[PDB]
Amino acid sequence: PGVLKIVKVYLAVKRRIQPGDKMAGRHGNKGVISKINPVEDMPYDENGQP
Amino acid sequence: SVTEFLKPRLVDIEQISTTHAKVTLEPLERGFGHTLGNALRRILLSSMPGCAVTEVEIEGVLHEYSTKEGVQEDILEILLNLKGLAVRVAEGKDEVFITLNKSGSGPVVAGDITHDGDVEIVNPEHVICHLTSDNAAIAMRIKVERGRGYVPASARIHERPIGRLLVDATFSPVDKIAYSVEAARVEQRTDLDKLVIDMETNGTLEPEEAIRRAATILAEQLDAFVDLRDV
Amino acid sequence: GAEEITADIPNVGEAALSKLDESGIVYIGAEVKGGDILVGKVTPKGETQLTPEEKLLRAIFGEKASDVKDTSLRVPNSVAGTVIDVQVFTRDGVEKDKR
Repeated sequence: PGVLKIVKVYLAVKRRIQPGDKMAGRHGNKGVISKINPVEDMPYDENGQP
Repeated sequence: SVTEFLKPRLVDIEQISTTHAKVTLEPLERGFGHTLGNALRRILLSSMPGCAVTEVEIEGVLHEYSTKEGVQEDILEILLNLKGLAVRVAEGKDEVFITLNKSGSGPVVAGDITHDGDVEIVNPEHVICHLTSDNAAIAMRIKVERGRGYVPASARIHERPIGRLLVDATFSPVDKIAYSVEAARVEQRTDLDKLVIDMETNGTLEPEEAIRRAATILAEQLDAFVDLRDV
Repeated sequence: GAEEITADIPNVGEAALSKLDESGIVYIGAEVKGGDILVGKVTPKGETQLTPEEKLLRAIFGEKASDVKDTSLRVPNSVAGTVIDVQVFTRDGVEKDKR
């Protein structure tokens, strides 16, 4: 009672992963992302795969 | 001598596959192999120019989070597949437009894209979509832009009609870089080294051109080191 | 009075109405950011006893006050997305808008 019209809007947001987001495995090893490192700065193997 | 070094030169470009290659630099002093290898690996993996899909327009589609009749994959999946499209744009052009009009049943691949001759598709077998009905038709207009680095849709500066779907662009064509320093069989000297750089790319950027561009960038910054004056 | 959903929002220009339709509801597929109007709604308001300097401003610059205030649905701050669906629910006996 008392309402004449209702308008409902659905908004879709694509949320990317950023520092501060909480990431975890399946063994209780939770964590918070501290840095999004550049590719060239991360450890890599002999074949070159970082 | 102990003052004049040996200038490295390009030796052999081995092209194992369309997306994989090896570049040999020889000769190199003791310790210069790793220095140049790490500098070139860091430059190649960071700032190589390349062409990527930026915006798409599909008929009958208003937003990414929607479907289309006769199309097995959602529009978001089609955009994610378009991100993995390798295209080479002829020099002098920054923005180009290509068209994908296909009707029938089967896999819509990158070989059905019509181009004006200034754009060459590297992977014609890339599966873009699947059409599951005989009456299904797809009509897309794709914008390809030249850039450097990674520019997401949000970072783009802001009229835009409803229907223009912005796509995150990874302009860098280099995927994996490895390098090894081995012994070099020189005529007289035996303390010389050879640098082998293995480059896995999308096929857009040639190995020799990539090496010269990385060397050029390093040379430009080392020039500001060479002068070394207060500004 | 009766609160109305309409595009004739006072004190708002044209750029903010670019994404609104004739009824006053944004289209499907519109990219909106924080502060953008989604549903244009006007609310009847009572008389305001405006301060002396305010009536100076009104006398000099014109701009007579309207009978409706802007109480419109705006996108929350730091939220930017795509409108994917709009549902309109109307009470029985009320004129169903175009949308």
